[PDB]
Amino acid sequence: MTAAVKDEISRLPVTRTCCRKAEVSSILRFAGGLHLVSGRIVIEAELDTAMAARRLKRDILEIFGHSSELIVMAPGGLRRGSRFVVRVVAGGDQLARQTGLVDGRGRPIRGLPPQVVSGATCDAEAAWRGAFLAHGSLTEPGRSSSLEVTCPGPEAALALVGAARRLSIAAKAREVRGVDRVVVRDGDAIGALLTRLGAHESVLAWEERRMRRE
Amino acid sequence: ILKLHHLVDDKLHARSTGPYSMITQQPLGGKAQFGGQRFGEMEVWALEAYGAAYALQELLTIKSDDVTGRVKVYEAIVKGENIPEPGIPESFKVLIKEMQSLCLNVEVLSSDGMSIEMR
Amino acid sequence: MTELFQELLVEDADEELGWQERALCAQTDPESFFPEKGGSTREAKKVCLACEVRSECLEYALQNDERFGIWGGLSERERRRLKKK
Amino acid sequence: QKVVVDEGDRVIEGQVLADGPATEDGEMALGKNLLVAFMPWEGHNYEDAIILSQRLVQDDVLSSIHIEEHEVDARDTKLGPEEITRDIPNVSEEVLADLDERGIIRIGAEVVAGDILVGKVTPKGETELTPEERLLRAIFGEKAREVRDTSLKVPHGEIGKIIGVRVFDREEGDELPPGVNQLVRVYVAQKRKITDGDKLAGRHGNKGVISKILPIEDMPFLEDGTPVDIILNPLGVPSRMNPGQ
Amino acid sequence: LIAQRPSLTEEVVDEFRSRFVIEPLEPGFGYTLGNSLRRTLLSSIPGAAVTSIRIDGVLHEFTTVPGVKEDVTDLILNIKQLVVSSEHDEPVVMYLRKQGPGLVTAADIAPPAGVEVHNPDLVLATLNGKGKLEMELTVERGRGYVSAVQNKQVGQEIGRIPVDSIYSPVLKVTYKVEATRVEQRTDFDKLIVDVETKQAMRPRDAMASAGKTLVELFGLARELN
Amino acid sequence: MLIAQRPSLTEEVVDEFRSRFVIEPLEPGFGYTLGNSLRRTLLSSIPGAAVTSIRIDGVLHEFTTVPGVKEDVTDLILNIKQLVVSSEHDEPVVMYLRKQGPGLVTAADIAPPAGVEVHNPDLVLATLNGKGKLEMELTVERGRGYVSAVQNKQVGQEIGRIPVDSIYSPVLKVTYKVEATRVEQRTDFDKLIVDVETKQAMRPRDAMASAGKTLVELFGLARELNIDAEGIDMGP
Amino acid sequence: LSAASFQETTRVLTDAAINAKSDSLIGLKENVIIGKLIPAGTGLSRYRNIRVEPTEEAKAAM
Amino acid sequence: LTRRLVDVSQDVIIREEDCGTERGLKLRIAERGADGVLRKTDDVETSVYARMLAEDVVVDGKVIAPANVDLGDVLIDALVGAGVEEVKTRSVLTCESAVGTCAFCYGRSLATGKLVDIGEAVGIIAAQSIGEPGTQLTM
Amino acid sequence: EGIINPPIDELLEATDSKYSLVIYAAKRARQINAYYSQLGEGLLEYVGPLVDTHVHEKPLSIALREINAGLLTSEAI
Amino acid sequence: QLKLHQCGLPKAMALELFKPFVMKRLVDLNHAQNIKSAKRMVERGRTVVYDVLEEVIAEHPVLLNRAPTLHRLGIQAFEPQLVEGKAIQIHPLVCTAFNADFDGDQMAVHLPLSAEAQAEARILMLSSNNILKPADGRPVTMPTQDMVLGLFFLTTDGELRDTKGEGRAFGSTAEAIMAFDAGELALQSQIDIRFPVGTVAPRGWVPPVTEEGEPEWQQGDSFRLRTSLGRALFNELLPEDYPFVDYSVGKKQLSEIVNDLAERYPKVIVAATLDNLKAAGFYWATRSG
Ligand code: SF4
Ligand SMILES: [Mg+2]
Ligand SMILES: [Zn+2]
Repeated sequence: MTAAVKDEISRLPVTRTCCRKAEVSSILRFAGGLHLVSGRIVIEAELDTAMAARRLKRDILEIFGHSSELIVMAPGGLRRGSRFVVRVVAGGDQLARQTGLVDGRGRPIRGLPPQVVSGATCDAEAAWRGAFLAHGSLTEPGRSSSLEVTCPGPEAALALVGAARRLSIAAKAREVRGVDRVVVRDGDAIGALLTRLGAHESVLAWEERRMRRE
Repeated sequence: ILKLHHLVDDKLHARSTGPYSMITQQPLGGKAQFGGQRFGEMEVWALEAYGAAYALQELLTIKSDDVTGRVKVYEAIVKGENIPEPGIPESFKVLIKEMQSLCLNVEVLSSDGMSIEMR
Repeated sequence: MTELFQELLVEDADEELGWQERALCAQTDPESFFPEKGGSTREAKKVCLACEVRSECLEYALQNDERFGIWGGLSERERRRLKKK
Repeated sequence: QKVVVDEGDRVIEGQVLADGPATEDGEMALGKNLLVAFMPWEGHNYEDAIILSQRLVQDDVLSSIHIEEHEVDARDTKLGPEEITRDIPNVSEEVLADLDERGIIRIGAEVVAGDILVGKVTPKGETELTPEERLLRAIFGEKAREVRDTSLKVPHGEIGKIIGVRVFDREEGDELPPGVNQLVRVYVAQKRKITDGDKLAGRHGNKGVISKILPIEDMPFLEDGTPVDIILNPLGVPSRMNPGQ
Repeated sequence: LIAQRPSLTEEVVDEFRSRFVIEPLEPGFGYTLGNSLRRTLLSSIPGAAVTSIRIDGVLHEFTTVPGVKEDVTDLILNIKQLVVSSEHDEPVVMYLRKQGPGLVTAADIAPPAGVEVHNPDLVLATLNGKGKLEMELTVERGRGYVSAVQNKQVGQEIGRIPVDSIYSPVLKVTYKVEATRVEQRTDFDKLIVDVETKQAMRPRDAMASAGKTLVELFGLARELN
Repeated sequence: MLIAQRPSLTEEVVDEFRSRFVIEPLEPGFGYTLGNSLRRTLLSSIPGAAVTSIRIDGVLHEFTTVPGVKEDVTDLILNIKQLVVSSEHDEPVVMYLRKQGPGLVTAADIAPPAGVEVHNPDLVLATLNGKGKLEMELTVERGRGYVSAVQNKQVGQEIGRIPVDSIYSPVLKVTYKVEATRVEQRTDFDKLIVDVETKQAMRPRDAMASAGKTLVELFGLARELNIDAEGIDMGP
Repeated sequence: LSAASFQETTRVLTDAAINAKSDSLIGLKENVIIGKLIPAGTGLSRYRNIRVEPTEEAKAAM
Repeated sequence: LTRRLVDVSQDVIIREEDCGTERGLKLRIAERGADGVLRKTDDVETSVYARMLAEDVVVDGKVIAPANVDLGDVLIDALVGAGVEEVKTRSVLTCESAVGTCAFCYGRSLATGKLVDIGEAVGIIAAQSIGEPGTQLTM
Repeated sequence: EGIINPPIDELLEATDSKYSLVIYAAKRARQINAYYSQLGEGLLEYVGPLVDTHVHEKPLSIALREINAGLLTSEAI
Repeated sequence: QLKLHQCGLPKAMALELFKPFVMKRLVDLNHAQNIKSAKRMVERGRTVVYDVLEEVIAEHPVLLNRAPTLHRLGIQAFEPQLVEGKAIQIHPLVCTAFNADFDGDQMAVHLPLSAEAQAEARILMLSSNNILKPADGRPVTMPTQDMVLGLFFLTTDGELRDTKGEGRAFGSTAEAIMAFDAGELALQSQIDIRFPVGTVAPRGWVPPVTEEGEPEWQQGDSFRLRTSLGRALFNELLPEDYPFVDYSVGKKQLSEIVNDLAERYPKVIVAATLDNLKAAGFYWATRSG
C-alpha cells in the first residue's frame, strides 16, 4: 500500500544541499530521539524502510560529517518488520546541536527546526517528504486515501500544516486519543501533493484507481 | 643562563585582510597594524627561476594592487567557487599618470595601433 | 524520555541575544498568527499558551503597541481593553 | 624594589637598603644558575636549539612581569565634543559589565583581546542610508543615535590584569594640549613563563631558542637522582673557539 | 629452569626515606623496572595543594598590603610550598589571621577537620606593628601540576587570585641495579630503589600507589588472550 | 583518581609470525614507561627450549672442515642454531642424527625421544656428497632468553663436544615507538606501536599475553606493600 | 621600461622620449611590471592552449 | 653584483628542442701525466659533465660515444680508457638557434638531472648561482 | 599520504613535462570545482568526479588522481 | 619528528591565514547560520573553529621563505599541520637550503589561492623534490650535523675501542642485536653475519664462495660477510636493492651515496631513505658518547 510509495520516494535523487539538510532534520525529529547514557548523548532513529535508512545514513555522513552503525536488530523484537535502527554515538552532541533538535543550550525543540521553516518551497516540500518517509500511511479505506501522518505534539503537526499551505495544498491537523496527525482528504490535493514529493508511478496508479472506482 | 628580551609573543603576526595605503593601494606595512609581509625583488627572481607564473601573477595582482579583484576574490572564497582572473594593478596606473604629468606622451596599444585609454 | 536531563550540562554558546531566540512560534507557521478574512484565533492561542516567554512577548507588544496579530496569547481587542483598563 | 634591612638592623652611610630591578643583595643578578650537561639529545637541540626542563616552569625560575600602557583622549570636533561615557550605542550590557560609572574599566579586572577599556562615543551627524538598511530599521523600528562608538579596545593577542588608570580633565587645571578635552591612560600587566620559541643565552656568546620542554621524569639524572635542567650541544663549543664556558 | 621468583623487602633509612630491595631478577632486567617505577612515582601519585587565595584588601597579584614586608606576588611563591594533605573530594577552605608584629608561620593557619598542614615551620610573611593579615585559602585534590589558568573559574570575582598547584608527595627517587651475581649458578640482578617523599606520606604508600597504577596497564595487556 | 580515558590495545597481523600491536590513547608520558619494559619482558622473560651443544663424529674442536660434507663447521653450527625445538625434561636430553649417503640432510631425519618435538622438519642442515657419513648428537634443554656459548665446563670430559649459542626465547625481534594521537582535546597524548616477530612455534598474541601476566605479577609484588592505597582507577 | 627600472631613469626616459621608442613587452621584467604572465615556464602559449576532456570509456563507466 | 648580473641576463630562456648545429667547443680531458698513462683531468666535474657531444667520437673504427648523449662519468671513463684527450662538445656560445637558445646546446639541467625543458629560465638561474657564493669570497 | 601522493614520476609518465602537467591538472580541477558549485541547479555542464572521493576533498587532489589513473585526454587547440 | 614534506604552524597563525575558508566551512556544516555569526565565532575563538580549521587546512600547501633569498631553494612549499605554541617547526634537513640557524631566525609564510598556484606549489616547488643544488648538482638536502656523527660512530673501525666478541658467528642480525643488548658484543667489533636471500652482495665481492658445480646469483643467495654490527644496522636504512656498503661513512661517502640514490631511484624512495638516515643518525648520536 505504502511500501511502493516510500520506495519510490527513497529512490528519488536529490541535489540541493539545503533540501537534504531539511529532510535529515525532519526524519530525525519525527522518527528519532536522543538518550543521555554513560554521560554522552546518542542519537537513535528507527525506520521501517529498506532504502530510507541507507539514505539517511549517507546524508548524515555527507553533509554533517558523521558515522553511523545501521543495525538491523528489531527493537520491537519480532524481527519480521525489519525495524532498522540507525545510531550516532561519536559526536552525538555536535550532530544534535547542528541539526536543529537542540538549540540555545536548552531543552529539545518541540516543533521543526526554525531553519526548515521560513525557507524556500523546495525545503518545505523536502521536510514534508522526510516526514512522510519517517511516519505516515495511505489507507484508502473508503472514498479517500486519508494521507495521514502522525507527529509528536501539536507543534510538529501544525508546522507541517503550515509547510503544506506554502505549497497551495489544503491540509488539516487533527487530534484523537491523545495522538495528533495531519491529514488531507480530497483527492485532488492528495494527487498534487504526491506529485510534488516526486513519486510518479504511484501517483499514476492512484489516479487510475480513483478514477475507475469513483 | 640569561633570558633575552626577544620573546616570541612579540614576534608573531599574521594577516588575511587589513588596512591599505592611500596613494598606492597596497597593504600597509608594520606590526602595530595587521600589516603584510613584503615580496621583494629576490623572491620574484626565485619564483621566476622555478617557472611559477600563475603564483607570481596572483601574488602581484589580486593580493596587493588589483582594487576590484580583492573583494571579488574574498566573495569567491566565501561562496566556494573559482577564483576570478586578475586585473591590472593600480601602481601601473599611478606610474602612467606620473609620467604623463612630465609632458611624456605614454600610451598602451592593442594588437592594432589604437590606444586602450586605461578606463 | 529524550529530555537530555533538562538541557544537560554540555553547552558552549554561553551567549543569548534576547528573548526572541526563546520564542516558540518561530517553530511554527507565521501565517496562522495573523488570521485574515474572518479566520480563527484559538489554535495559535494554544500554541502561545505553552510559550516560555509569553510575558515578555506581551510586555514588548504592549509597549510598542502593535494593533495586528496575536501576541502573548491575546488578540487585538484583549490588548486594547487591557490598555484601556 | 625589594627590602634588605630588618626592623632592628643598624645602617652605615652608603649601605644598601633596597635592591633594584635585577640586583640581588646589592650586586648584579641577570639570570639563574642551571645544571647543564653537554650532549646531543635526540635531535631536539640540533643546530643551536635548546632543551629545557619542566622544573623551570613549575617554580617560576625564568618568569618575568611585563607591563603595557594604553592611551585614549576625547577632544572637540565639528559636530560637538566627543564624550567618554558608558552608554555605548548598540552593545549588550554584558560587555558593559566591568566598566566603571565613568565608562573606564575597573582595577583588578582581567581582559582578553576585544574587550573595551574606555567607552567613547563620537557624534557623526545625519547621513544617507542604503534602502536595505532603511527597510531593516523600519522592520525593527530602531533609531540611529547620531553617535558612533570609538571606544578603546585591547589589541589582538593581548591579555593581562589591570594595574591602574590615570585620567586628566582639561577643566580640572590639567595642562592638556590644545584641542584635547580629556585624556586617560590604562596599565595592563601580565606574568610570562618560559616557553619554546623564547631565546636564552650565556655570558660567552652562546645563544639559542628554546625548542623543547621535557617533563622532569625523562631528563638525564645523576647517580643520586637529580635531573639536569638544561641540555646543550657540544658541537658548538670547539668550532666557535670559546672554551671559557 | 630457575625456579626462584622475585621478592621485595623494605629498609628504613630515616623517617621519610626508604630503600626497597627486589631480587633475584633476570639479567639485564633491573634497569627497566627501576625506571618504570621511577617514572610512575614522579608522575602519577595523587596529593593535594592550595589552588587559590583571597586577601581582605587586595584586588590582584601585582600589589602590596599595608604592614607587611613582602608583595602579594612574593607571598604566592611562599604559599606555593605549603605541604597540605586533604581527605575531601570537594574544595575546602582554610583561614589565616594574624595581628601585630612577628612572623606569620605556617602553623598559624587554622585548617578545618579533614585537612592538615605538615610543615608548620614555613615562614610566609613578616608583620610590623601596624599590619594585620587576613587571608583565605582553597585546597583541592589531584596529581601533577596545574598552571593556574586551569584553576580560573568562569564566575571569578575581581578579588579571587588563582595560584599554581603542585600535587606531588614524592621528592626524590633513584635506583641502583647491583649485578651481585646472586649465587644461582648463573647471572642475575638485584634492584635497589631509594625513595624520599616530602613529609606528606610515607614511601611505602607511594610505592603501593605506583604499583597499583602500573598493574592496571599490564592487566589490560594480558587480557589479549 | 580516575583515568578519564581508557586506553585500548589492538592487533594487526602481517605474516604468519609477525604482528603489530597499537595501544592508545595513553596519558602524557606512559609511552616509555611500559614500552621498554614490554620489549625486555618479551625478549628475555618467557621460557623456551633449545640446543646447547653438539658432538659431530670424527671431528675434534678444530673447525678446519668436516670430511664428506660440503659445508664447513661454522655453517653447520649456524644451521643447527636456526632449529626450533620444544622440550619437557628439565635435564638436558640427547638425540641422534644418523643420515648417510649422498643427498640432502634435513631436520626431518632426526629421531627425537619422547617429550621433545621439532617444529620445522623441512629445515635444511647440510649436503652430503661422495657417499659420506654424518653422525651427530644434539643436546637440548630449557631456559630463558639468549645465553652465549657456555665455555668448557670440564676440559678433560671429552674431545669433540662443541658448545653453541642458545636462543631460548620464542620471540626473535621486538621494536617499539611512540607518537602523538589526540586531536579533539589537548594534544600530546601518547600512542604506542610495538612490532613483534617470533619463530615458527609460538604466535605473537601468546607472547604478549605471557608478558602481560609476568609484568602484572612483578608489579603486584610492589602493590602488596599497602593494598589500600589510591592509584589510577579505570572503571570497566 | 626595463632600462628605466634598472638605473639612470631620467637619462633613459629622456632618450626614449626623443626617439619615440616602442616597447613590445617580450622580457620578464616588463611583464612583471604591467602584471601579466611572464613568457617562461607555465606562462608559455605552448602549454596553456589545450582541451581537457574525459575519455569515452571513463564517461561510460560512471 | 647579483642585481647587475640578474639584469644583464634576464631574457635568456630556452625556446627550442634542437637547432641542428654542428659547431662546438674543443674541451680537453685526460691530461697526459709524467708517467705516460692518461689520467682524468682534475676540473672535469665543472667543465665537461652535463654537456652533450656535437660530433661522434670514432676510435678503432667504432663508436666510443654516440652524438647527443648526456656525457656522464661512465662515458668519460670509457673515453679516457680508449685514449682520447679532446672532445667537441656543444655550448650556448655556438648556438645557431634563431630564437634564443635550445635545450640540446645548453645541456642537462643540474638542478634535476635531466635535459632542460623548453620553458626553462636559464639566465636567472645562472645569475643567482654566480652571485650566491659572493658572500664567502674574502674582500 | 597527502601532498606526497600520487608520486610525481607516475604523473610525469602520462604527460610531457612538469609545465604541461600543471596546466592540465589545474584545468581539470577548475572543471570539477565548477561542477560542484552549480550542483544545486539542474544543469548538464562539466562532468566528474570519475573516482571515489571523500566527504570534502580538494578538487586538485581528485584531478591528479584521475590523471594518474588515465581517465583524461589532452589535445592542442 | 616531521617528514621532509611537512611543516608545523601555530594555530593562531593558521586560523588568521585561513579565516575565509574556515568561515565558509563552518557555515557549510550548519555550525553557523550565516557569515556574520560565523565571523563572530571565528573572531571570538570558540572550540569548534579549531576542529574545522584542522580539516580545512589539509592538503593545502604553504610557501615558506627566509630573507635574503639568494637562490631559488630559499622558497619552498610545505604541507602545514597545527602545533601548540607560537613558533614555526621546520624539518632539520631543509635548514642548509634556507641557510637557517636556530639562534633566533624568522621565516615568512605565504598562502596560494587559485588552482594554478596550488598546482605549481604542489608539483614544481614541493620540498621533497629539490634534493640537488642548481649551482653544481650536488645535494644540499642531506644529513649535516649530529647525523653525520651518528652514522660515523655506527659505521667505523674499532682501532682504540673496546671490541668484545671479535670472533663470533651469528645466523642473522636479530641474534647479533640480542647479543648486543647483553654486555657481550660491541657495535664495532668484527663478526661473521649470514644474510637472507633478498640482500644484494657488496659491489666488488670478488669471491662467490669457491665451489664445484653450484653457481650463485647476484641476488637471492645467502652469504656470510665479515663486518661489524654497526654496518649491518646501517644497511637496513638504505633501499632493498642497494648493494651492501661495508666501509666507514664520513660525510664525503654519505654525499656519494645520496647522489647515487638521487641518480638511480625515484623521488619518494629517496625521501624515505633520507628520513630513515636522519632518524638513525639522531638515535645513534645520542648514544655516541
Ligand atoms: S507568546 Fe509571543 S513569542 Fe510566544 S509563541 Fe506567542 S507570539 Fe510567539
Ligand atoms: Mg643565526
Ligand atoms: Zn643550439
